[PDB]
Amino acid sequence: SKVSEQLKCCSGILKEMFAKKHAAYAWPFYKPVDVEALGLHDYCDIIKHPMDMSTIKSKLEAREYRDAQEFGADVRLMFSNCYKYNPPDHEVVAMARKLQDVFEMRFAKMPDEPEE
Amino acid sequence: WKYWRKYVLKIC
Amino acid sequence: WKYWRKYVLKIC
Ligand SMILES: [N]
Ligand SMILES: [N]
Repeated sequence: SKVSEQLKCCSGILKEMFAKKHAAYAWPFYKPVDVEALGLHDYCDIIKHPMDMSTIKSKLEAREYRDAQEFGADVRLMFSNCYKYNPPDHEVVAMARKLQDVFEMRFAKMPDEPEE
Repeated sequence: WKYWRKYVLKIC
Repeated sequence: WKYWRKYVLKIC
């Protein structure tokens, strides 16, 4: 079905997001923000729905996304959390933008009917 | 600090 | 920052 194949494409996009060639800016997003290890006493005040690439992977494998647009929304929640929490000139914001640039171009170009 | 392999980044 | 052959360089 178109949905199952578009989800497969989403896995492939996430796999590229994890690949070495994008690591220099993607890596802050590989895993949940460890608020305790980092001592971020204000993170949970500001970010009500944390998201990261490993969690998105787990949700795809547990079939939690109805379709590619629910996958995309979680990817964009990731980036939004980073834009919301950090100062706009912070290194991690630029890093999020560079990774978002890759994600948006791949996500936009995904076939509308990949099963065909 | 966040860490991944040879990379580090101050978030706090 | 990145640990890169002795150096520690800012690539981000
Ligand atoms: N920080
Ligand atoms: N950087």
